[PDB]
Amino acid sequence: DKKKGKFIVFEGLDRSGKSTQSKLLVEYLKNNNVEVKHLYFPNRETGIGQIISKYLKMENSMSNETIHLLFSANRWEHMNEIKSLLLKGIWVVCDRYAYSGVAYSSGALNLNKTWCMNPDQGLIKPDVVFYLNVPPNYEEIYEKVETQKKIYETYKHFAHEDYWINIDATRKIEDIHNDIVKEVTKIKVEPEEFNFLWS
Ligand SMILES: Cc1cn([C@@H]2C[C@H](O)[C@@H](CNC(=O)Nc3ccc([N+](=O)[O-])cc3)O2)c(=O)[nH]c1=O
Repeated sequence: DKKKGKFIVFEGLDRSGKSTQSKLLVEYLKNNNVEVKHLYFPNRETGIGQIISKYLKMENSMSNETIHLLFSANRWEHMNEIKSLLLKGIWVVCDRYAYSGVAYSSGALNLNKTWCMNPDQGLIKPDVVFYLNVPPNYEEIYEKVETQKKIYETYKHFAHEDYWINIDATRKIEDIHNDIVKEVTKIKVEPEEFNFLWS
């Protein structure tokens, strides 16, 4: 059966204003009587995300491949829920997804892009990705401007795709929000078949 709700993902560097923009969009949709669930990745839904939290805080040392696969497993454990919501007509707004998986691991950990993409192959594909673009310039494992710049580069792997909407996120919060709302209004309203990464 068809996907009735719409699925919006935010991407961007650590300091790009995703939680503010994703929150404002959720508010906006609820105010237009759209039913909507706000999700983010990584999260601590299960023991998998608890391990990810220790990694981010540098409490444990993990191999590149080990952590990369936990980040993907954290998404797969939400596919039943995301499929169910979208089937019912409930929208999903999600802060980070598989594109973070690929950009952070290939950029910061120098893992091969294709190897990074494989485990997320088959995830539900969003309707659109808003990339909050903030050039990095002058607590957590990847917080260090040179590492941010490496990840800024690997994020360009997706820059040419039809679903990828670049948003200049150096602008005023209100103007970024208005730009995002303008784009969301363009989304097709009718139900559609589910698509999957990396189609
Ligand atoms: C979903 C996903 C995310 N990531 C990285 C590591 C971490 O989970 C995230 C980057 N960290 C942040 O964006 N940190 C952050 C800290 C403070 C704020 N803030 O609002 O002040 C916002 C973001 O993105 C990653 O490496 N692989 C993944 O699959």
